[PDB]
Amino acid sequence: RYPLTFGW
Amino acid sequence: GSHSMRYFSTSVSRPGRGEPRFIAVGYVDDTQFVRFDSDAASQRMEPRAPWIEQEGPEYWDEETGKVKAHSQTDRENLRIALRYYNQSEAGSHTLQMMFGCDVGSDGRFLRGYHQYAYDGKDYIALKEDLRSWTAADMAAQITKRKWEAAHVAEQQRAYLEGTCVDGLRRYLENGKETLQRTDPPKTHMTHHPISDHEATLRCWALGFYPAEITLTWQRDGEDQTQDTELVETRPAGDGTFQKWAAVVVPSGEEQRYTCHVQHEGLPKPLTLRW
Amino acid sequence: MIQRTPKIQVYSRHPAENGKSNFLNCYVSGFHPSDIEVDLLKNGERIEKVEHSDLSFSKDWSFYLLYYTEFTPTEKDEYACRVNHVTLSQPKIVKWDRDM
Repeated sequence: RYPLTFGW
Repeated sequence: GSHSMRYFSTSVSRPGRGEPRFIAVGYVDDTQFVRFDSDAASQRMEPRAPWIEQEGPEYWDEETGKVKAHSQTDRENLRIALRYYNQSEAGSHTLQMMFGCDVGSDGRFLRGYHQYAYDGKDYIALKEDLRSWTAADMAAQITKRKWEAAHVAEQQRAYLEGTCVDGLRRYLENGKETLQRTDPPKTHMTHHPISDHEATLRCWALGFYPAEITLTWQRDGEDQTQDTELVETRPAGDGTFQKWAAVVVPSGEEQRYTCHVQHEGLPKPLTLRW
Repeated sequence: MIQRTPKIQVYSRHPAENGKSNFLNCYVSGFHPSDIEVDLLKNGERIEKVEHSDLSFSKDWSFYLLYYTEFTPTEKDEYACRVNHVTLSQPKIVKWDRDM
């Protein structure tokens, strides 16, 4: 189940 | 035994030639089961294994959203890292991400992973405790602060420990006949004269799963050190793997040599002689 | 930025048997960056029905790819793998040693 991701 | 789940995404910038190309692949153990290519026309997370096909429209929507959402953030991360490093917009850069969780024999949590690389080198990673980040450099430290102030950690930790292992448990059950099968290696030896006083012996291991395997050559029961040549374990292309070790042998001495293969799928480790 | 040159393996899926249809593979791995040019050759000729695995990479961030096509070996039919990459001054042609 694909992860959530965040801006750098 | 233990199992894993992993996601691998890679964005590459194509400056002057359009927008970056985002590619993401999903694996349970050594078995891919999903993909998302931004240069594809589906614009959706697609199945790459049989046992994931049985997932409903709800699942495919959710997963499609999260990968598509990622691809977008990444494309803006490539921009941010150009600013961070004062780099030229003329050069092409890569932004990799791996994410996943290891579990034990009965499906308990062992370890969680979420980490990044800019241009092939470590960028930012989540420490084993899923509580803190490690920054590779000064740039990555700006993003370490941002994720600290944002409290990204406590979100990743909850996901990894719960959703991620829960998902892995499920996949392992749906893909049971496959993801838990243990195919032993098909083993055999070859013989190649190189120059009348020397002949290569080559030990083979074929069609096995998982990929973890050990091939050991021996001269009178004495391990050889790199007079032998291993090749990197390679994918057969059908779910199974292959590998071979070789030794150069003084003609007439072939029989002093033994090959030793260890693999999960074996009852006892095999030994081969020419 | 920092570049790795790919390792190359050309081989068949199953133990080659002339007349018996099989699969030829070219495995490129441990390279970086990911832009790569790989061709399967049937007698010096680019094959047109060649597929590949989805871009993936290893623990050290290095990429790997499987290129493959169905084929029936014969006594005379020769097969090679041609690979180009930034790290290569010129295309590298790896011959399929049917019995390596």
